[PDB]
Amino acid sequence: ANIVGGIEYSINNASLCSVGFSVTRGATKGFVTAGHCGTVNATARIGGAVVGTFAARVFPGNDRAWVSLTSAQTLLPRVANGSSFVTVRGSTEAAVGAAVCRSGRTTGYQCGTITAKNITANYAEGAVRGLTQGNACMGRGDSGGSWITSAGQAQGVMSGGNVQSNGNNCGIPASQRSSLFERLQPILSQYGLSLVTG
Repeated sequence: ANIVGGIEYSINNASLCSVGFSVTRGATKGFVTAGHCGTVNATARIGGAVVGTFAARVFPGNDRAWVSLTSAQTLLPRVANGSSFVTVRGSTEAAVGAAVCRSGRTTGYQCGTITAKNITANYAEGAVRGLTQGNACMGRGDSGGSWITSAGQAQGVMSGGNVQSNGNNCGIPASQRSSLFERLQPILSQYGLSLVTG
C-alpha cells in the first residue's frame, strides 16, 4: 500500500483511524498515528491488506503511537488533500495564530488556525495533557490523521475534538470548535523516528 498522511486504516478488523505521517526508524518503515487507535501489536490493515502492527503507544497521559510496517509498504512524503497532495517538508512547529490544516478519512482535508497550546483533554480513559488546539473541524475516524501547515510543515496527529451528535464539529462555527492534536516533535524523539520528507 502507498502510505500517505490522512488515509484510513483499520485496527484488528474493528476500529478505524487515519494515518499521521510516514517515518523511518533505521531500516524500519512506520507511520505515526494516535495512541488511542490501538494497543501494542494490534494489526493495522489498509484496504483489507495487513501492512504492519502497532510497535509502541502511550495513551492516556499522551496520545501517540507508531505502527511498524512490513518491507512491502511504500512510504511517501505526502498528506492527502482530496485528489491532490501536500508534501511534507519538515516539522517546524507553528505558533499560536498560525493557519493549519488536518487530513483524515472522515471529514477529509479541513483548515483553521491554531488557537491555543498545552491543553488538557479529559477523556473517558483519563486526562491527556499538553495538546495543541486548532479550530479546523473534524469527525470520529479522523483520529491519528495529519495536522500540517499549507507550507508543508508537519504539526502533529489528530487526538480528539468537541464532536456533536452528527459525529463531527463541522456543523458549529470555527469559534466554537476545539479540535485537539498531539505535537509531532516529542513522538519523533521518544521513538527515535525520522520523518519522510520531499
